[PDB]
Amino acid sequence: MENFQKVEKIGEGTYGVVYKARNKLTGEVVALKKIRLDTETEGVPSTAIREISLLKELNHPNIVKLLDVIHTENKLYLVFEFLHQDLKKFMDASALTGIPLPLIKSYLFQLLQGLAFCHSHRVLHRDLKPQNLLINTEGAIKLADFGLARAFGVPVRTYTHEVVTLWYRAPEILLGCKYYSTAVDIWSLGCIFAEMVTRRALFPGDSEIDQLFRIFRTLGTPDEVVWPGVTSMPDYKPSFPKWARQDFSKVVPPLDEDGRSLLSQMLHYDPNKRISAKAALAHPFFQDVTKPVPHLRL
Amino acid sequence: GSPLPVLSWANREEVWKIMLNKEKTYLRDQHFLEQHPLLQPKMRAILLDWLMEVCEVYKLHRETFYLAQDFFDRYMATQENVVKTLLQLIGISSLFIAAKLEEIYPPKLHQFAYVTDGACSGDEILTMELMIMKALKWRLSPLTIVSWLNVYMQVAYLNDLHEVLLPQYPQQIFIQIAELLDLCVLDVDCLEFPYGILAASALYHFSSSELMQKVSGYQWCDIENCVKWMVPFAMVIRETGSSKLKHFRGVADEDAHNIQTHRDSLDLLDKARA
Ligand SMILES: COc1ccc(CC(=O)Nc2cc([C@H]3CC[C@@H](OC(=O)NC(C)C)C3)[nH]n2)cc1
Repeated sequence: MENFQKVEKIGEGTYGVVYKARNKLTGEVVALKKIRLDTETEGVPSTAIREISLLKELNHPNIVKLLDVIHTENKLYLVFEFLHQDLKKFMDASALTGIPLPLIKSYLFQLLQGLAFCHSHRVLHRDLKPQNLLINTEGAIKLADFGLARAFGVPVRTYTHEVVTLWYRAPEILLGCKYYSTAVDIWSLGCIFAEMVTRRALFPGDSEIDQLFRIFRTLGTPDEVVWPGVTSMPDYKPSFPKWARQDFSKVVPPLDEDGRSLLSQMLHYDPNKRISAKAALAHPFFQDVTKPVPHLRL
Repeated sequence: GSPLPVLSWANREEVWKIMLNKEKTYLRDQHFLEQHPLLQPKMRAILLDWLMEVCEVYKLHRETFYLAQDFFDRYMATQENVVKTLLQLIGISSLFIAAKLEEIYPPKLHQFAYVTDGACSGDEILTMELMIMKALKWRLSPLTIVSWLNVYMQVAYLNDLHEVLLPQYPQQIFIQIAELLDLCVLDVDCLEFPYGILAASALYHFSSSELMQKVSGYQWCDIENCVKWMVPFAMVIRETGSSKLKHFRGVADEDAHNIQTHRDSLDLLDKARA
């Protein structure tokens, strides 16, 4: 562990202790996550073992790369690719002028590509929020912080409940679903999509019930027709107030017809009907960014 | 071939290709004990059988055991000359890494040291888990033998909805096939065949080649060598019968089949020889 000099502390949170480091000989900058093992009575944390093993098999241009894992002294160093800013700071800095629509479309397209790569590798992120989306100075955006991620089997089983930060948590999690999979990440990306358009969080709740009611006030109180089995879910209550679904011309005013269509499919109540990351890439909202590849119909 | 139906979340051939391409990254050597001349193949069976019982006591999932089994076998392929007194430390530390990866509320470190009858301290386990993970290049996400059986059981019971992520299959027949795989995994010669082949060969002995090919995609010629090797293990299970589905307090009945069990199959393994 040498040739790397700490430049600045990036942050301390659920991830750990992240520093910005720079190679003196090559000029290469990285992000160092420091794990002091002397304070960990259970050895290497489960979130650390999960993130390392998942990222060493999730090599993608829209996923922050894990470069190395160095065990020095009683510490564990995780060397990451460095990006200069997260999406939340960029949205706040762009709050007055607004993020240009081509940049919103480019960012969402890249996020869906990284997410489709995760899901095809049978990995759920489960913590998609603007703070975990990092951007560089070359127009790229990447998924970061896989500490809450989990690989899911085929078929899945009952996994950890009450995942995802509250503002970006899917309604099936808030209602206490027994099983869940890739649909929870798509919901979070739909919330992030609308937040880029309106420069404001879509569902900024302060509790689980207030988060659910904020979703109900915008998308309408769901029923068995729009979401089969919703009335049988553990946290569903027949006393939920009946709100009418709001026109997306008011929810996302700057969004055009193709944008409202994609956002509606990303915010579908039914997780089985919610659009997938792969299908979202084929949506006409990106008809100018990408072109369809010829499909072998064999 | 790919037995998975059309997937709404990704390309069916893409998901299956990644699962197959992952097995090219994870290598197994059926004769890794030749690198440790002082060890014998029976020692590996006693250790794995002990880890099975440990999993049942703490109600650990079957996936957790087979993770520890794969971590143990791949770590030994990178090492040379190991004494039998070091086997218990490597085994219990492999289970410690596996439990933290798979279980929602895994047991604490001292519990893993408690079951070793004082032969492994807490600091010894923490030292061993770092050596295991570093030697394995932190490649700790393999497709275990039991994970393939979970895939094969879902495809066997698919409906018109083609929902492959929601589990739906009889739990009692699942634990019967896993019972055969639990015996075969004690024999070190199983590593000659890929994990997906072993699970498909066990399913074949409880069903047919048509159902095997439908849910696994592998032709009969691919598993014939594995089936013929699995021949003695299958009959020993057939001679004594199959076990019933157990209930575990604190574990929902819709997940009771995923809990690792252990019956005295020590003499069951030696009956398969010759
Ligand atoms: C004080 O000056 C600053 C300089 C840069 C930033 C933004 C940034 O975070 N860049 C990164 C981070 C990283 C990696 C470090 C661990 C992973 O991320 C997380 O798990 N947690 C993150 C989201 C906090 C990826 N690589 N590149 C903020 C402040």
